[PDB]
Order: sequence, then C-alpha cells, then structure tokens
Amino acid sequence: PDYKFWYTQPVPKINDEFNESVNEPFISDNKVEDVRKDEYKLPPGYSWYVCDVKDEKDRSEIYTLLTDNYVEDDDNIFRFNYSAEFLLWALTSPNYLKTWHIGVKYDASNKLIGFISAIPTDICIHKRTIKMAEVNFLCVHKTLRSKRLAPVLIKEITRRINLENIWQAIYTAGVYLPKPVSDARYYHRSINVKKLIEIGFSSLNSRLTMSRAIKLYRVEDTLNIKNMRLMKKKDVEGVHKLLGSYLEQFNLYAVFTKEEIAHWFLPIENVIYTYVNEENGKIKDMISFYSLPSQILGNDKYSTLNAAYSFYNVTTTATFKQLMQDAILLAKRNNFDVFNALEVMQNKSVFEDLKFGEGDGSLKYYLYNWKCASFAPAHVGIVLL
Ligand SMILES: CCCCCCCCCCCCCC(=O)SCCNC(=O)CCNC(=O)[C@H](O)C(C)(C)COP(=O)(O)OP(=O)(O)OC[C@H]1O[C@@H](n2cnc3c(N)ncnc32)[C@H](O)[C@@H]1OP(=O)(O)O
Ligand SMILES: Cc1nn(C)c(C)c1CCOc1c(-c2ccc3c(c2)c(CN(C)C)nn3C)ccc(F)c1F
Ligand SMILES: [Cl-]
Repeated sequence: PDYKFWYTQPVPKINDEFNESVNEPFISDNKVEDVRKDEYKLPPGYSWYVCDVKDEKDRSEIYTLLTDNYVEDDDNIFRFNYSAEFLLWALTSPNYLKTWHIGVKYDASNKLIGFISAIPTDICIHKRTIKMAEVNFLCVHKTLRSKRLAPVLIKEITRRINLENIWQAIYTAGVYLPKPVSDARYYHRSINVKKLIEIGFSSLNSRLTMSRAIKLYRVEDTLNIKNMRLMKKKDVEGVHKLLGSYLEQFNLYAVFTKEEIAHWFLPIENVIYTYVNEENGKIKDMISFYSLPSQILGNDKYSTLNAAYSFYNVTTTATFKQLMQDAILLAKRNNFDVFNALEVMQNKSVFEDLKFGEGDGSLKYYLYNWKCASFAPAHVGIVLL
C-alpha cells in the first residue's frame, strides 16, 4: 500500500507503465567515484559479516539461517531447504564477488541473523544487453521480522554492486512490489502422488480415489528421445549454441558465456541435472532441472518434499510436449516427488496435456533502475534459483 522504502528507489511506481519505445535506466551517467564507501549503519549489537561461501563453516552458517528462516508457502506448511552444496553452486558462478555475499551477525552470540547475495550476469532486456547483479537469498531471522532490516540489507548490497560500476539488477519475489516487469504463476506435476496426498500438497475427491490418482500420474519409463544422457564437459560448446540461440527470442534472458554454461549446467548430484541429445556431434536437445527440497513442517512421517524445478529446456528433434514429458521422466528416475515449473518460455503450452496442476501463487520478475514495457510471462526467458 504505502511502499515507504521502495518509493525512494529507482523503480516504477505502482501505476507507472511504459510503452515499448522506452528501455533505459531511471538514473543514468552514474559515477563509481561518488558511491558511498562507508557501510550502512546497523542497529546497535549487529555487525556486517563477509561470508566466504567456499569455506565449509561459513557456508554452513548460511545453510542454517535459510533452513530455519527462509521462504515458506502461503500456508506455512513447507519451507525451502536449499542444501549447502546447492548454495555453493548458486553463489560461485563465473566472476562472482565474495563481497556480494553479505551477512549480518548478532554480536553477543556471534550468530548470523541476516543474509543477502548477488551474482553478476549479462541480462538482455528488450534486446538491450546490460551488466547486472542477480539478487537472491534475502533472509532475516524470524525473530527479527518487521524491524526494517531488509531495506538496510538491500541498500548495502546496492552500494557494493555500484562500487563495481554496475547500476542495474534483476530479482524475483513472491510478494508484490513496485513494479513487476512480468508475473509467472507456478504449476506442479505430481510424481509420487501418495506422498503428496499424505503431506497435504495434493488432494483427492470422490471421483479421484487414491488408486485413480496413482494411475492418472503414472508414467511410462521410456524416453521419447532415446539418447538423452547426462551432460559432460565435451557438450559445453553445443549447449552454449543450442540454448543461446533459443533464448534470443525472449524479452528477458541471461546472455551466457561458455564459462557460465559449464557452471550452470554441468551436473552435480542433488543440485543440478542436465541431459542432452547429441546427434552427429551436435547437441540438438537439452533438459535441465535443479533440486530444491522443502522441509515439511510438523509432519511426523515425512521431513522433506523432494522437488525438481524446471530450469532450461530446448528441443529441435521432438515436440516441446515430448521433451517436457522426458523431463518429468528423468526427474522421476532421480527419485523426485514433484516436478515444478513456471509459466515462462514455452512451458504453459504443455501444462494441461502433461497433467500439471496450478499452484497457489506467482513469482514476480523485477528490474532495479530500469524502465521498460512489461510483458506476459511466456516472453520471460530466465529462471532464478
Ligand atoms: C544496482 C544494484 C541493486 C541491487 C538491489 C536490487 C533490489 C533487491 C531487492 C531484494 C530482492 C530479494 C530477492 C529474494 O531473495 S526473494 C526471497 C525473499 N526471502 C524470503 O521471503 C524469506 C522469508 N522472509 C524474510 O526473510 C523477510 O520477510 C524478508 C527479509 C524478505 C523481509 O524482511 P521483513 O519482513 O522483516 O521486512 P522489513 O521490515 O525488514 O522490511 C520491509 C520492507 O522490505 C520490503 N520487502 C519485503 N520482502 C521483500 C522482498 N522479498 N524483496 C524486496 N523487498 C521486500 C517491504 O515491501 C518493505 O518495503 P516497503 O513496502 O515499506 O517499501
Ligand atoms: C513447493 C514449495 N515449497 N515452498 C516453500 C514454496 C514457496 C513452494 C512453491 C514453489 O513455487 C515455485 C517457485 C517459487 C515460488 C515462490 C518463491 C520462489 C520460488 C523463491 C525462490 N527464488 C526464485 C527467489 N522465492 N519465492 C518467494 C518457483 C518455480 C516453481 F516452479 C515453483 F513451483
Ligand atoms: Cl539511506
């Protein structure tokens, strides 16, 4: 309603809208020399802490903070449980900066109570490519909510990003803020349907008995693209071409270098899965999904929902439906309970046929210090972790 913090920031007002001829910063001609060199003031008893995510102990402190205090679903039934190895992968992409991994400690206990992170990436927005920061993993301890700590974290990481002569950022949130460039509902494809029913993720009715639900979501254990196999280092050049060509159609996407392709797609158990179809030495199809479990709050039988999240998928030798059918199958083969996807890129066109259910909310895409026309989520070509 009031947006007292966000209306001090270079972002659109709630009722602002720009036509497609507008694609530029709110504030231009920024000078690194004029950026503040002092850290933002914290309340007494709290201090900034630079986290070394490559140090197991520092990384474990971040892991604990998020496990206990990060995103929950709208009904406080699930809480994200990013693994420590996932956080390593998500935060140490090519040319990342340690000083963009910012913690807040409570001095008396020496314990982390706040975190925010960014990584650098080239972002193409309406065909214009801008060096940006991708902001993620903003988290304040549950006991310290609504004390205006989040604006301090946001202003401090803004300052540190500006020190590197970067003046734009991309971020996503479930909360509505000024002002989304796009808004994407999420959908869920049941794989282990008995577990999903028992934990309250899915439901039954008189027409859909347990046995009927299990049969509805049963899948054939045979791939439409028979040679889909785990990506290897030799495939980096081919994935770079296949995905890079595909993404140029969208209004918002990351312009991956080959080093970034290797980092974001080479498979890591329980973190990132990429499968490729190689034909005549060329990569002609790819499937990828990442592992993001949710802790199941207060369930005595199951502690974790094992969820695969659709990442980037491209096909040239099958239909997109056939490709995403294989994606579901590959997630099932890797013991995931549910396959989750946003209505971005071509995804929505397969949701009905492949038996996805609509979820309870949406993920909003935002840019910082950029004015441009908004667009439908099918024009979004980027997925943030
Ligand atoms: C050039 C470089 C620029 C770099 C920066 C680019 C921007 C990056 C922006 C960050 C991108 C994050 C990407 C992700 O990580 S999205 C993941 C967000 N994390 C969670 O949801 C975890 C669980 N919740 C929490 O930890 C806290 O509730 C957080 C920390 C989220 C808010 O803490 P708290 O609830 O204790 O609130 P407060 O009293 O301190 O602060 C209230 C103010 O903060 C605004 N708020 C609330 N939630 C969010 C949110 N998710 N993005 C942006 N702003 C948010 C809110 O509208 C209000 O402002 P205004 O309404 O009064 O104006
Ligand atoms: C399961 C589950 N367990 N928990 C704890 C939730 C919230 C869910 C729903 C997940 O919804 C998503 C999200 C999705 C939706 C909201 C999100 C997120 C992802 C993120 C993480 N990144 C993108 C910032 N933050 N927020 C607020 C992104 C892509 C999807 F395909 C989803 F199904
Ligand atoms: Cl200020």
